[PDB]
Amino acid sequence: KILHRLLQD
Amino acid sequence: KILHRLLQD
Amino acid sequence: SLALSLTADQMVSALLDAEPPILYSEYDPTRPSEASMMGLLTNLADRELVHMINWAKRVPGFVDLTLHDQVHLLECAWLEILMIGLVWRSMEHPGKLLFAPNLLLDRNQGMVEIFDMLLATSSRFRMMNLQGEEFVCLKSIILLNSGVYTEKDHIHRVLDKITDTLIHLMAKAGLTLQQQHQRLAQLLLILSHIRHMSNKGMEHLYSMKCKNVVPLSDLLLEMLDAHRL
Amino acid sequence: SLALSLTADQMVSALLDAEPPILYSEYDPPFSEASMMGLLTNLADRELVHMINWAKRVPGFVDLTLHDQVHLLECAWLEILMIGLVWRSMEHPGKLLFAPNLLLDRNQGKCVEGMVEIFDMLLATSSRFRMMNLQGEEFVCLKSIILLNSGVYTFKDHIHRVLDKITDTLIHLMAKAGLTLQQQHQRLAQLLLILSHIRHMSNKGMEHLYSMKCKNVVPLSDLLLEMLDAHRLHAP
Ligand SMILES: Oc1ccc(C(=Nc2ccccc2Cl)c2ccc(O)cc2)cc1
Ligand SMILES: Oc1ccc(C(=Nc2ccccc2Cl)c2ccc(O)cc2)cc1
Repeated sequence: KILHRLLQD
Repeated sequence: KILHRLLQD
Repeated sequence: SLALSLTADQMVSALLDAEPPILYSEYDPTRPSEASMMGLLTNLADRELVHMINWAKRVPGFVDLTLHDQVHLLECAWLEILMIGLVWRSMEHPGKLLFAPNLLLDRNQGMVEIFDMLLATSSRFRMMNLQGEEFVCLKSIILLNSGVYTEKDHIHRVLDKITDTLIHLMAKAGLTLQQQHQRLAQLLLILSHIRHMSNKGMEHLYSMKCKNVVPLSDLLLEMLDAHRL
Repeated sequence: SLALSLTADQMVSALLDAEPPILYSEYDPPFSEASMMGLLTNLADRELVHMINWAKRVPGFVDLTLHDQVHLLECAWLEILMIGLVWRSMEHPGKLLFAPNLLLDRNQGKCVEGMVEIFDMLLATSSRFRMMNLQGEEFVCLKSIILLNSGVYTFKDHIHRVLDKITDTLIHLMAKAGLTLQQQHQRLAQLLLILSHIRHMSNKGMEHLYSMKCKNVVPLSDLLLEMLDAHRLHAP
């Protein structure tokens, strides 16, 4: 999920 | 309209 | 208006007095479906609707509104009110939904989603130890609030009275001012989820309708059509 | 968790400071269904990137598992966009300020099926905010409540403790403006009940965005599509 990336970043 | 009636009585 | 005059302890009386009865299902345990189940719930909700409409008239301030606005409020809030009634019934049945005294179901017997949400709400009520008095307040708040944005001033005054009443109650149960604020906010935040469940529920029913397998009663069809046009 | 040790003055400041910027739409000026939905979809998509950054800065949000953070944003993102919209639209009675160069009214979203219903709801919410004289301080508290609350019952103690803290804070702001005790819990309740309407608007909006996805005439972004798919929808 793109959401995961954006949150870890 | 049924609700209309019922409310009226 | 007759509603702007009540003591808090009076408001509670009237709301308690006005409670609808708990209706039964036609559930025969000797028969074991999603179509049969929905047939029963539909029948049940259809009969409950009649008691709810006559309950609404007994909510302080409700009768004061124009007939067109009364109609709008119930069209808007009817499944929310059926649903909060359900989760209150079900509070002391962990893991089950008491649709009727003879119809107590678990998540095992889209549709599962709504069940799980109803179960989690019931659960939340339980950990909050919600009181019958807090409950009747909430149910009245939903009737008045859910359709108010879709005369309006008189409505806001009754809402404010019901707020006054919720706080009056919590002060009675020994809660500090900080604790009253938090519990109040906590109760009203659940109404957000009750709105959510009602929305999902209405969409489920709309697609049941089209499939034309579980017939909807004439009132349920009219109330459901209200939410699409 | 750091969130619970904040005073309420310290809470207001972290929230006021976490605020996402106000994004613009494409420049160059009448609208058609698809040019309008393009503009909004593009804007929403860019706004989502900032929302995630804002969410990571709502006290107690980073203390959550990655998964639970994901759950909350997925459930709440349109509510959060919408309450931002009605907050921006407050000073423009009659219009929706999607972006400073994108200020729309009722007649405009009428050239999309089912849009004027949602336009009218959003505008009504904006009126009520304006009539309540909603304050920026109160606003950011409300938006944080939406983030933490909307998805919590589809999972919690921590979250509910953070929700409590924000209630304290909201009340704190009300005691400052000189509100009596009765005035305080009446305005607290008034604010929170509008969250039920914001939820209703989101679900209406979500179904509409799903119509669009089935039409394939306005392309949704990969991210927006993932946010949308997390509601499964269709007729749920
Ligand atoms: O035709 C209908 C009408 C209402 C219901 C209903 N609950 C649901 C509604 C939609 C989806 C799921 C449920 Cl459980 C319900 C019925 C009675 C209650 O007291 C509470 C809920 C189900 C079918
Ligand atoms: O693809 C999208 C995504 C979001 C929006 C959006 N608002 C709506 C959403 C659905 C229906 C109607 C509107 Cl106005 C909206 C977008 C940005 C905002 O700041 C506020 C709302 C519209 C199209």
